[PDB]
Amino acid sequence: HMEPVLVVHGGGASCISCERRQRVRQGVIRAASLGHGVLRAGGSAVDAVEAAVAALEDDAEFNAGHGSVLTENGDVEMDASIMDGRDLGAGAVSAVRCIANPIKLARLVMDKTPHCFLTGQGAAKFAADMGISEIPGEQLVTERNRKRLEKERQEKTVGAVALDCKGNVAYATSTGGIVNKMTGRVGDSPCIGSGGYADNSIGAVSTTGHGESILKVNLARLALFHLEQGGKTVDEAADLALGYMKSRLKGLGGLILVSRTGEWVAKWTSTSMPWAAVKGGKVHAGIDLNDTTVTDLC
Amino acid sequence: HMEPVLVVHGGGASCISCERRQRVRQGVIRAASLGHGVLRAGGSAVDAVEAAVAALEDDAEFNAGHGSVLTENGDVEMDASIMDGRDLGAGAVSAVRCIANPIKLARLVMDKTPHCFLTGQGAAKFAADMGISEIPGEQLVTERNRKRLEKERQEKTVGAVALDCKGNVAYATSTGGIVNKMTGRVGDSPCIGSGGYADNSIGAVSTTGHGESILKVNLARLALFHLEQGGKTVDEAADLALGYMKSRLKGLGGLILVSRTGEWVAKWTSTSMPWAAVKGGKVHAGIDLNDTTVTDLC
Ligand SMILES: N[C@@H](CC(=O)O)C(=O)O
Ligand SMILES: N[C@@H](CC(=O)O)C(=O)O
Ligand code: NA
Ligand code: NA
Repeated sequence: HMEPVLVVHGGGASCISCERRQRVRQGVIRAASLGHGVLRAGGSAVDAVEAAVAALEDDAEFNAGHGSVLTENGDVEMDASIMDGRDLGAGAVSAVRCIANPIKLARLVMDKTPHCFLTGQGAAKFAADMGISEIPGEQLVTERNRKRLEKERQEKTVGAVALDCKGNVAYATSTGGIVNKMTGRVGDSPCIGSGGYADNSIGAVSTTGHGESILKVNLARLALFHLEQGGKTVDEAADLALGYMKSRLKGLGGLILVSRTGEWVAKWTSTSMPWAAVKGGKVHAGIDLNDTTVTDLC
Repeated sequence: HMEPVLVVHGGGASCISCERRQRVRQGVIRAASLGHGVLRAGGSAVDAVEAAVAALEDDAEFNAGHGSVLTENGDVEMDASIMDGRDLGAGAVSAVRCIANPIKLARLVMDKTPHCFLTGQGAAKFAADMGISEIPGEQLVTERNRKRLEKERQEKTVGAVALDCKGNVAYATSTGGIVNKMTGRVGDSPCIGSGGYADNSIGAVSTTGHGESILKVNLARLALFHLEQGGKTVDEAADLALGYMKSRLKGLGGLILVSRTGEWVAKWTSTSMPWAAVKGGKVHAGIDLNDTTVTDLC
């Protein structure tokens, strides 16, 4: 009968703008609030992370769902994955077009098919089978992302992790990818062990950053490798994982980690990663390393 | 200069016939000699796994390339992945249709793009960009696989590791999937850490078996985790990884492992798994526990 925890992240970045910045803070707080409210109410770890990531999908400030970056086609292709710590259940979708909430489709892949990963037109056909509508792809496009893709041609992720009241853990990750990706490019976010991992015997991670690197070191399984070795903190394990990515590959990013026991951290190696957690009636939140707030829950 | 090594596997099942069993053994032996002849000539670990995996794709007796199993729609959809132990270079393709050699596409993903993983139509557009030609899909279909699909719709993989002369390690895995899979179903094969892993600091692995289980435990990455911990032979590291997958998930499968020092093992918890290894002047081969033969290299 354990003390619930939920942690969310809003994606490793560089400098965040002005008006944009209070609102990003506001977003993670509201998604992690919601996911925690799911847990207080007695719902599962899996329920909480889906809810949190689904709100950060619908939120246009974040690169997942609505708000997703564009491919070299000026097109939205999204990846996402969810896992259950109890029995290792998993669900994931890659290169999905015209679906407002991939994390939901992914959880449907988990509960309703004997598989863990569907891609492209097959995940589209499945969305229909599940009774999910496609939306016009223009709906997911914000004008800021057209200018990002214009620039990236001219010149030169959200997640949550939860411990529920019965002690189960789970993670969820959802992305638009990296701006100007080739068509049908798949990052780490739909990939079990890279975009996140969940196992009740250790804990749960959700990662963000340069996807190819995350893939190559199995970043999420790696934080947990370090944590399952006996005498390390979640905070240490996070940094060793992320250290190995930076130093081995020049790969920056971040993750969020919650342990079997309720411990949690949000670490990043890139310039910033908006995050928030909820535990024991307080809500924590930050973007840079030096704006951490605490505040009594609502 | 290290003594080069090369192992291949032909995937594990419930049973194999007797007319096509001598022919299965011949197949893994030939792909192994082919790949190992590349290493003897000064080709890279990566050259040799592409070459052996590509031969096995072309050998119609194996569920990869020509001879790939059928999805629910009686169609062929293929996955493959390849990895460079030296810099963690990786390349992958999922849900690939009408291409003769999915492993060679995956390698062109590694060397020719800034990405690691392409899927579906994106993989296809990348193939046309590379000069590769679609084939009609009927010619990857065997009659054996038309009848499996029906046997399953009524009632109810290949890979390689190398250590080259300069001591680089690598793997390649290619499959047609599992019979009667959902369109767009992605298995462990194109997934780094699950279908295989290669890291010069440890060794390289290629897996086969229950795809969903393989991904949930990150089976290749795990084999290698035990091995990097110390106190373990390659034999033990693979018993534990596979023993865990089976104890935690009832998932059965196999792997081929080669450590950075030249020691290799082939290991399965399925009834059988075809494999061959070449090292020095001798060729090892087998399917079941009591049928390992060691013969002078030709
Ligand atoms: N991991 C994401 C990008 C990010 O984390 O911001 C991807 O490569 O698909
Ligand atoms: N691992 C393969 C199946 C096998 O190896 O037999 C897949 O599920 O895609
Ligand atoms: Na969003
Ligand atoms: Na074949």
